[PDB]
Amino acid sequence: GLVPRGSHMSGATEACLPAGQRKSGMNINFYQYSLKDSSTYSNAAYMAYGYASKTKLGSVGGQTDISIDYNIPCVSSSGTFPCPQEDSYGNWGCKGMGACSNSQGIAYWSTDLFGFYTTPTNVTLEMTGYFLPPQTGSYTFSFATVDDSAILSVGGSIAFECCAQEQPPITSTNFTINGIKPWDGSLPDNITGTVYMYAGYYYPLKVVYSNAVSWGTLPISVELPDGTTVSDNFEGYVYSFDDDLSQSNCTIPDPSIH
Ligand SMILES: [Cl-]
Ligand SMILES: [Cl-]
Ligand SMILES: [Gd]
Ligand SMILES: [Gd]
Ligand SMILES: [Gd]
Ligand SMILES: [Gd]
Ligand SMILES: [Gd]
Ligand SMILES: [Gd]
Ligand SMILES: [Gd]
Ligand SMILES: [Gd]
Ligand SMILES: [Gd]
Ligand SMILES: [Gd]
Ligand SMILES: [Gd]
Repeated sequence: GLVPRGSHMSGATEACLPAGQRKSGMNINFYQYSLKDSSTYSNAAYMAYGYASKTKLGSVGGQTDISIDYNIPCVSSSGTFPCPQEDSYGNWGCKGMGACSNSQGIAYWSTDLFGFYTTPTNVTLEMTGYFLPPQTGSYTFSFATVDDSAILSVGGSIAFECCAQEQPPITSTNFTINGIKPWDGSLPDNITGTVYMYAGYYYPLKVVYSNAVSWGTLPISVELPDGTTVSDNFEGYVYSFDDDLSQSNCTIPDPSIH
């Protein structure tokens, strides 16, 4: 065969070749989410697009460092310091700080999430951008843990539409990683999803993340085809492009034959 046959029954993930000015990093949009609401974020429709029906709080662009690790304050005898969740104890104190005088169950304001001043105790955020694979092959994305609820989607018409990064969210619930908080209360660590990607094509990437109370955590990694792992800092891998809905050739439905 002069040419490759193509992935079977058009199984290839859709990718993009945006012709505009590339910008390092992902865009982060922040949306309202109610303190102690442990039900809203348990719905697939909400995590895919419904989040954007709530008040938009703000945004920051150009973010390459994308893992979430938010610790609430312990108001202690020696001042106010963030408590690592594993160091919290009793009712309650923080190891090396003694007893904390403040409630675990109120809203707290902080710039910890990408420098945006908001309430990381209770918020939903949407990260959008394009993932640029340097190598052709299988990529395994993972969340080490999820506190409270999250999804990761990769691909044109799954994350968002090519050359349309800034548009309202699409409705696809075909998540690459489903880390939605179960109604039943369950859910395990190191949750994963794999995508076969072709080098030099730009793959739409969406992460939606929500927290209702206190600590928030979402450590994001990808394992490359060469078996190495990139964690937290995706510099060199993730990019944004301004919308160009007029770029006719932007969508590549099958990179395996393009
Ligand atoms: Cl603090
Ligand atoms: Cl202590
Ligand atoms: Gd980080
Ligand atoms: Gd950092
Ligand atoms: Gd942090
Ligand atoms: Gd931070
Ligand atoms: Gd920090
Ligand atoms: Gd940080
Ligand atoms: Gd589409
Ligand atoms: Gd939480
Ligand atoms: Gd491996
Ligand atoms: Gd860090
Ligand atoms: Gd724009």
